[PDB]
Amino acid sequence: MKLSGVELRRVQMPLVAPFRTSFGTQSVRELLLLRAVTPAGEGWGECVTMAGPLYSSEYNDGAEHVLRHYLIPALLAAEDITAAKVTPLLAKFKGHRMAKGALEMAVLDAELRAHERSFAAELGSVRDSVPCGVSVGIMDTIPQLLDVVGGYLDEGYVRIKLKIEPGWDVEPVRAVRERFGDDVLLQVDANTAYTLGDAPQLARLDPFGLLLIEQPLEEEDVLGHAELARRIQTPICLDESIVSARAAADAIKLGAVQIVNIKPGRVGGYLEARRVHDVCAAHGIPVWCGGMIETGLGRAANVALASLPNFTLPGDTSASDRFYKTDITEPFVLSGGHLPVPTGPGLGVAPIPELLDEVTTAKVWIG
Amino acid sequence: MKLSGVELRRVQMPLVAPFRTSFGTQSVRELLLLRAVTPAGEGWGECVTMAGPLYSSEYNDGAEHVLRHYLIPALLAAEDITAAKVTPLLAKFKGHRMAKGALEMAVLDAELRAHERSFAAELGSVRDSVPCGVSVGIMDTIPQLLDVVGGYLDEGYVRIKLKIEPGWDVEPVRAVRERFGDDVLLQVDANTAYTLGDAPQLARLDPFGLLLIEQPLEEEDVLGHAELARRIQTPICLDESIVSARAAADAIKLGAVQIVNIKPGRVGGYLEARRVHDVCAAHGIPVWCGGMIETGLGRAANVALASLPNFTLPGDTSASDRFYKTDITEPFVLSGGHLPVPTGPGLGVAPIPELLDEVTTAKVWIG
Amino acid sequence: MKLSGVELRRVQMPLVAPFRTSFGTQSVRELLLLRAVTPAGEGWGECVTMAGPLYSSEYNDGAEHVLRHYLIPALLAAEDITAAKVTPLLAKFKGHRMAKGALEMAVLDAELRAHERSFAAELGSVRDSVPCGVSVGIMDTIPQLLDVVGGYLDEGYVRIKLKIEPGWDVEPVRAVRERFGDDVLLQVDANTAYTLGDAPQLARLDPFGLLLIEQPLEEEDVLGHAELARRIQTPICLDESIVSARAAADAIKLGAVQIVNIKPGRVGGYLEARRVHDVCAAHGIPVWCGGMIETGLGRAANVALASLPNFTLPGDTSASDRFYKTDITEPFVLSGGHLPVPTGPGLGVAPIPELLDEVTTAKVWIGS
Amino acid sequence: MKLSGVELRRVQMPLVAPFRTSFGTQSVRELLLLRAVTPAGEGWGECVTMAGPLYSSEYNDGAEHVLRHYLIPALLAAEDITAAKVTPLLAKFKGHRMAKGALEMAVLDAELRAHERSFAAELGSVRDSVPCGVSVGIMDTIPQLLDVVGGYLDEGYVRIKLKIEPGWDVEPVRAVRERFGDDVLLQVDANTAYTLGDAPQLARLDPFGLLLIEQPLEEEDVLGHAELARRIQTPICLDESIVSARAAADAIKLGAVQIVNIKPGRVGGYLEARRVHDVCAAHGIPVWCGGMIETGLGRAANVALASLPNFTLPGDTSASDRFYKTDITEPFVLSGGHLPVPTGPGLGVAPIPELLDEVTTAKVWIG
Ligand SMILES: O=C(O)CCC(=O)N[C@@H](C(=O)O)c1ccccc1
Ligand SMILES: O=C(O)CCC(=O)N[C@@H](C(=O)O)c1ccccc1
Ligand SMILES: O=C(O)CCC(=O)N[C@@H](C(=O)O)c1ccccc1
Ligand SMILES: O=C(O)CCC(=O)N[C@@H](C(=O)O)c1ccccc1
Ligand SMILES: O=C(O)CCC(=O)N[C@@H](C(=O)O)c1ccccc1
Ligand SMILES: O=C(O)CCC(=O)N[C@@H](C(=O)O)c1ccccc1
Repeated sequence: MKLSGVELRRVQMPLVAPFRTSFGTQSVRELLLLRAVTPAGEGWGECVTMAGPLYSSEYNDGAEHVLRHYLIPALLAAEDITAAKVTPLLAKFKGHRMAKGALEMAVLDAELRAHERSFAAELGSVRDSVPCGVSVGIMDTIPQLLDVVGGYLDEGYVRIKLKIEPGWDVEPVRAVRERFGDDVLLQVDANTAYTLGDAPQLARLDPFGLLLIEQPLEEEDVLGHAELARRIQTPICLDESIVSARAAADAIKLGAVQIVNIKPGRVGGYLEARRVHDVCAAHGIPVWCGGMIETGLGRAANVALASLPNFTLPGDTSASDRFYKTDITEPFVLSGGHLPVPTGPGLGVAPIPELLDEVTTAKVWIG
Repeated sequence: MKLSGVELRRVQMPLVAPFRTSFGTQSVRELLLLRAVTPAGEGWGECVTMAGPLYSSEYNDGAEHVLRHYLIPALLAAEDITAAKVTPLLAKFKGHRMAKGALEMAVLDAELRAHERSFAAELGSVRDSVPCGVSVGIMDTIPQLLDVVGGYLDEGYVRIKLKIEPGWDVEPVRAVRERFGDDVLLQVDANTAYTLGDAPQLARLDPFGLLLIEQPLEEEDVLGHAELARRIQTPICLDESIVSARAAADAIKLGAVQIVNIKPGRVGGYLEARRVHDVCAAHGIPVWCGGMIETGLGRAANVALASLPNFTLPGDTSASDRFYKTDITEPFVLSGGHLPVPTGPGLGVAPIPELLDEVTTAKVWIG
Repeated sequence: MKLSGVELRRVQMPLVAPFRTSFGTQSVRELLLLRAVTPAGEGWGECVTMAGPLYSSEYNDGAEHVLRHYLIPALLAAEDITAAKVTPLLAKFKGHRMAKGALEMAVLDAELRAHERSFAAELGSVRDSVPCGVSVGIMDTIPQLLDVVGGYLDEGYVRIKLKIEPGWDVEPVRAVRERFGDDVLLQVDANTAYTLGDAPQLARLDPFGLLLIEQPLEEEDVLGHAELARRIQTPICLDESIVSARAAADAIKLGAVQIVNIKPGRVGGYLEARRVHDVCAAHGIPVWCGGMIETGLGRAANVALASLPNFTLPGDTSASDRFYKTDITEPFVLSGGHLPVPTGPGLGVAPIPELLDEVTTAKVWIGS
Repeated sequence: MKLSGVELRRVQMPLVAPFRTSFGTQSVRELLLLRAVTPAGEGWGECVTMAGPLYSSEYNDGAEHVLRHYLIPALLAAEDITAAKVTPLLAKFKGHRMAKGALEMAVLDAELRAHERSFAAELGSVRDSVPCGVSVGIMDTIPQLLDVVGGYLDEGYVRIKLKIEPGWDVEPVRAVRERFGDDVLLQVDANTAYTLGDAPQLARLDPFGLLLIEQPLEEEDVLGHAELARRIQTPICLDESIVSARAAADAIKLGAVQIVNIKPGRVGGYLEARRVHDVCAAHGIPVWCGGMIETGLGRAANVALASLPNFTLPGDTSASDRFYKTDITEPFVLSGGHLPVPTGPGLGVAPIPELLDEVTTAKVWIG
């Protein structure tokens, strides 16, 4: 293809209900969407950054600026463009994985739509639906939590993931296990809230049989997780630390992880995400798909990715309505705790202009 | 996709000159070809087995049999078929990687052709041509060899690989280094010729400065290799032992390999091959594409594969004329020592029937 | 004590000569400076980012935005501020080490001035002057390289570092060793230009007796460096990878590094920089001070830093004029191949108003 | 600054109640104080030695002697003295850390006061008050023990530390736990009283959930600690062994310690103490401030030190009265289980002459 230009768009989508992690509470979702334009057709990409750099150093304004000033321009300069070529084309620019992932996604959507191929096909999907878990936030009360959990449980959600923080760990856990039982698929997510010195507190979770504890320590603390792994029973799962397939291999070699959460944007794109998957598989490390409160746009692509062979645990691929009353694309609906893998070319989804325009705050053309 | 049937051909190409390995001399290459027939169109597969079981336990007739009786039927019995799904579908059958790979290859070719996608595209190529080296055999003499080598050098080949075996090691090497120089990309191939106890002998080449020594010991002797890596200077490269991406991870993790030779059929297909590439890449292990003296069909796929990012060493992607007087597809022509990546859909190449029929020794339709 | 605000200023300074590294060629320096205002007085910080994210993910516009919209506001919202408290106060924001380091730098300078203490004193200096090396970029020709190097050597620089990259490694090294001898302190810097697959080429540098080879591989590839180290004789030195004292400890443990290049901005500030020095020291790992073509402001803080006990190798603390014809503060002049550690309060230096104003491209006041 | 001279003063302070450890019983505290004099003003240093070489090889008379004849003389001989320079200036003298630490302290107090800077600012304090534990000696009776423990807990101490010794370990612990509950922060200290062979005995404490076991083995036995760590669940904490930042690094590397007690004099100074803290922090090793029964002078410096970021466990920084009915400075008074970090320049405290005079035994001036 020849890249004609990219339309960058800001979107704000209110949450159905505040979402609280160890890094804060969220009531609305500010996101960056990209529309790639080829003489041929368009492709959509979604950025996973939030407003401020709270999960990672990347943020909405930042991603926009880099895409705008550096990444888009570099691609426009390239004679012939391929989703695979994006990487090499943007290599001179250090970091900015989410931004890069979003652009590559857009490019890929367009490229595939053109070959009349689905994300699923390109990625190597082996199934037509995927089991979905849900990410439950930090509550104000336990009872509050319990209703919530129970709720999702009825919706048909397959696995329950609890955001934890110091002062919101063992109890909430103890509570769900007690009330909900021992056969619920249960795991926690610290979003880097702890330190090695908190091992004992976390060891206190040993007894509840969680599938895993996600990113207990800071992003950069790989060896620390390996140490931690040696002090707790709960399996370590890394998210933030997994910025690439190499990052994955290193962590695995170091004993710092047993399960990996794959978030495509975090790693710089769905192509790299695929690499992550294969690398983990090759080491006997199960993976699962992480979520960044995406629109049906990222949701679609993620569902496709989650259908890969090593995605052996339910991922954070909930239905549209878990967050949004109204999605910009046709909604994702939970059918028996699963989601259907899209069938059209590219993402298999596209925004409903009407809806999109309704949530668009800014727009800019880059050619 | 829906598999209509497979047609199996036996073909017999007459080698320009006999090619002597650590397992036996070669005058005519007997190959097994596959024509997968679908709704839409067809695809071609190429088996890398040989007449009999000397590089591996797989051979032309066993391959035919397994395919005919186990593999093909399994796919035929499927509803939707994708090259990715091939693996899962055949998983109950233990081993037979070359056979599976060939089958997968035929399917993929047909799938890509249907999406108007090239192999290269699908595989994530980023380069348009690839540097080619040549595999030099066991000579009966020195000058003989020194001549050939010198010969290949002339035509544009960028790297020289030298078949070795007890009694054909250090000397031959000594001679070429001597005669042709030191700034020549040179490396050897023992085809399991040695043993740990042979270490001291293989230590003998330290001096020369070879890019690597390939498969010095048995397929199964990984530890031996790592040990061996310990007792020599020349970087270990594995071929035979690398039967999969997991195999690679393991060998790497054990320090048994520094560079990996990728042979798509040996690992079960281009898809697994791509993963081997990705695995190696995540561990900083350079890869190069291994050759099985194929037609323009395996050659085209190899070339595409060889154009991936981590193929940082020239492959056994020698021109059509290196082995074959008359290929059954447009031939491959060196040019600046490179081979151009095929731009057409699927393999981007197809057999010229007369040519093909001239060589066919048998066929079978399987429906 | 309590932050009054911070002035963000953009500055553009022409290099006396274009500087080329594996990531490109620079003919001008675009910097971000900070003037922090406190009741006790003002302090100056210098950010080490460049125009685009080529050495790292951080860049001028990015740093300015984050400072402006997150970091400054956060310090302004505090009741009390100390350079030390800067880190915890800004910890909720991931990364942006360069930006944070510049901000902590400005606070620390104001703070130190208020106590009439110099950065050197604060950091634990033990020496009054420091041996200086020079960082030489990639040339068009060798002869060209040979001259430049010859000139520096003449100026009295104690060590030569050569920027390298694929296609500009062994030769240039050979050439210089050839021409200037084996007694000269010589080292190279790839700025991540290589990969593990390149070991053999790198192993070719073995014979030159280099002090070290700096950041051959990518920033995130620590294990590869440990592996590389096993493959080559030249000592590995890391720059880009060392983003903190913990990063240094980890690389050290993993045997990925033998010598550490310390860059205050890269690690998030002078305070963290001291910690890295200390951690290295505790592990028997020598350190040296890196440079980012700073104005006299960062140069001064660097000189102070580089006077610390474990900085046992000449650093990238060249005289002002190696890059700038006209520096914005009193210039740093080499004497006997050394630079004197500054003696006044804070940085011990300050910009000359007219000089600064002349290179200033933009300025903004960030107050509550 | 230039050092004019130093006044070395012997002081003896009676304890509110005798203090028994594995190396003995303390009824009266014999200290050494330093009053540094510089052209500008003075600074006070406190040495942690005791009368005899029972905790370490250093003792009051030895300290005074080395200071008089070697240390002080070396500082007087320098033209420019800075706290930082004390080290390099005293480097030729092997050992004598506590004595060097005392001198550094006095110099640093003068130096900081000159700049009107507190020890806390200099050290890098992040907090204004610190949570306090208390060290409880060996009792004759368990009941005597519970009484004492309940008293301290009643005063608001945040943590209980018990001196243990063969014949006084499990029982004492079992009892406090029984009596006071599982929620109390409880740890123990052997002051090197056991041997590797005593492992089964120590393992007997595992059930009790102690925070740590402090210095179970002899000072020089690092490897032994590493081994012991293997046989017991209680986390190992080192005191005696940690004579410096490098020692901490080494011990950490050898797996001999999980938590480090930092004692400024032990390591040769508050400056070195800061380095230890930093080294530990970089390795994820929590630290806490150790106590030596100091006067308000050392108490003051310790409280400032303990307010550093990686002091994430309560230290042996009890209220003045825990030992002394009448301290020589303004007293430290426990508040909400905490002590406030001093705000003045240097120590932020000074001796009350009148008081100081009463407890002074000897005094000399070194000029
Ligand atoms: O289900 C989802 O899409 C969100 C699940 C989730 O926990 N996402 C968290 C995360 O830290 O992983 C998140 C959301 C948005 C932005 C950053 C982080
Ligand atoms: O096919 C080529 O271009 C080179 C041939 C080659 O060296 N491969 C050899 C091998 O043993 O690796 C081979 C050829 C044919 C069959 C088996 C093996
Ligand atoms: O801060 C401002 O008010 C203007 C500067 C600004 O917007 N910086 C932007 C930009 O869009 O130009 C930016 C740069 C880098 C990162 C994020 C945003
Ligand atoms: O400042 C100096 O004296 C030499 C500067 C130097 O070599 N720094 C390079 C580097 O990669 O280390 C640099 C300068 C500016 C910005 C980034 C990097
Ligand atoms: O032993 C004696 O009583 C006479 C010598 C003596 O006091 N030794 C002193 C000293 O003060 O000179 C001393 C030396 C070494 C250690 C402690 C004290
Ligand atoms: O709280 C305090 O100040 C004393 C705590 C303590 O146990 N100190 C002991 C020790 O073994 O650490 C001690 C006191 C005085 C002298 C030596 C050792």
